[PDB]
Amino acid sequence: IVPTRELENVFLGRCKDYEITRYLDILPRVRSDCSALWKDFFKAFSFKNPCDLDLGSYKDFFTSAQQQLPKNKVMFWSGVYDEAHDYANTGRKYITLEDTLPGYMLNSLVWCGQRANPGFNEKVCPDFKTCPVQARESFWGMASSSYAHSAEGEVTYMVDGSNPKVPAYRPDSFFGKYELPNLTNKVTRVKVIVLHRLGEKIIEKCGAGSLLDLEKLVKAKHFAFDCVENPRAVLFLLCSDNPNARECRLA
Amino acid sequence: IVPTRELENVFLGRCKDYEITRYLDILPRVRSDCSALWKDFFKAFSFKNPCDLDLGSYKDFFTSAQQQLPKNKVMFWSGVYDEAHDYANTGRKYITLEDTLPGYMLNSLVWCGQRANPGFNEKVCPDFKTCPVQARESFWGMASSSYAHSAEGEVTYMVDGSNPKVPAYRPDSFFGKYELPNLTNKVTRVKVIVLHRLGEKIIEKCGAGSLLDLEKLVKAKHFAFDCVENPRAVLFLLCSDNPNARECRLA
Ligand SMILES: Nc1ncnc2c1ncn2[C@@H]1O[C@H](COP(=O)(O)OP(=O)(O)OC[C@H]2OC[C@H](F)[C@@H]2O)[C@@H](O)[C@H]1O
Ligand SMILES: Nc1ncnc2c1ncn2[C@@H]1O[C@H](COP(=O)(O)OP(=O)(O)OC[C@H]2OC[C@H](F)[C@@H]2O)[C@@H](O)[C@H]1O
Repeated sequence: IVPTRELENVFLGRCKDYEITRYLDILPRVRSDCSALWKDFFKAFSFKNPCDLDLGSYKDFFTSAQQQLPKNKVMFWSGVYDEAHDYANTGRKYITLEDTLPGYMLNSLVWCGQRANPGFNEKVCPDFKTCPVQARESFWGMASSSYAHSAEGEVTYMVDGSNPKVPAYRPDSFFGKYELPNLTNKVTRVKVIVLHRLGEKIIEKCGAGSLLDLEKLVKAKHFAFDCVENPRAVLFLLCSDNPNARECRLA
Repeated sequence: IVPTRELENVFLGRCKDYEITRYLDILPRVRSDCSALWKDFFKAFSFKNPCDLDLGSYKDFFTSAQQQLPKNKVMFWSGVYDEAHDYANTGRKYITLEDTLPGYMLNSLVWCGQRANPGFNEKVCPDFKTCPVQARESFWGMASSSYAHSAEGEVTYMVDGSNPKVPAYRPDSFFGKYELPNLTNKVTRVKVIVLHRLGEKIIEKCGAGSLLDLEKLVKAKHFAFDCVENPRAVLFLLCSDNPNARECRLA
């Protein structure tokens, strides 16, 4: 598994591009400059083994890179990357973690530390499914925590209700692991959206299975709660890509 | 009207980002590296009056930055930015000019030359509707040329059929000015999509008004031709944002 080339340069460019042109009316600017940000990013992991990370290792970075988030516009998701991001619409409808400075810079990149100069490895990185969990999930876990923690108002969660193997809510998804338990008293409610892929067997439903569990969980947190399956706005997205599925017929 | 801060740095960062992470399986990489590209970009307009540009001013730069384009996947649009780009889905379904390197680096930026050091203006740029047409359209017109020119196979064109003021096809839209007339013999056909916004009065149709004109024009070019109005795929898109409009009712 191959590390991202010229990591430092890509990091600093994405960062500059963002600072100056992206989500301008949508997210506030961060306060550290780019080489400030990088410094902290690099320190987290450099000069150690790949597997020598825990959940505190990028604490400082996410401290500098955190942005306050628009009221009611935070979204979360599980097993629906494409559809959740299509529906969120680059910040226009909702904010996803991928829209925030740190999510945007780091999205899709592969890196790791090595003890020998230059402190990081340009040939290879280990699966990470070979590392302890706290390493494996050092970065994106802390990312999700910082994210979830700075959410205010209403939040929305999109899930996949068409999976026999993976339930809609699972307490060891990133959502259940780092996102849900980190929400603060500033959050008032959790709107849930259950995606039911077209053509494919329906598995989870509001008020049953895991979603019954999540419901209870959320209520305990002193949050409101609602849940809907394939609301029209979402339904049409799906259909857009599959306009013949039996679910898409016109009046 | 305010020029983009730190132009150079944004350009170079957007450029590195693309070079290394964007459209990897969709567009080929460019050959010039980034400060090569920037040199040609800068040369084109620096140390001259904003108003001192013609159509050849960024010829070199688009020579360097041009990429060969997927067969049949090239799209054009007029007056439907949002909808066309949604439908194109970041290159997955079609390629828009905005997905190419040059389009991507420069998208949305504001800059202009000045004669006194440092060559360009960091306070203000005149409202280009004060310049001769060839200046006003120096950059994006050339950009559309080089793009249109590099198209092969089938091409698609999306138009707005719901506008009393602006007809669906106009010979002075960038499409009719730089794109259409620059299509080469490698192109075989033009698929046209007429958007009919929901709730709003229908104006143009296939085989009438400017679309009759465009049709004939396209036939003279020895290209095939078809045209549809709100195909389902597109229809659901619109509907996604406006799920109550009469047009959107379910069986
Ligand atoms: N740091 C990360 N952030 C987002 N996605 C990630 C991250 N790391 C890996 N992934 C992908 O997510 C899958 C892991 O499970 P999943 O995506 O099916 O659902 P989870 O609740 O587990 O994570 C997504 C939530 O956490 C934060 C977001 F804002 C969502 O609300 C893997 O296959 C990866 O493609
Ligand atoms: N949201 C936006 N973001 C950035 N620029 C925009 C936006 N909306 C309009 N514009 C600009 O407003 C001017 C008038 O656009 P038009 O829509 O009248 O169609 P044209 O055929 O003249 O030009 C679009 C075609 O040319 C090159 C492509 F391949 C299309 O097939 C355009 O140059 C747009 O860049």
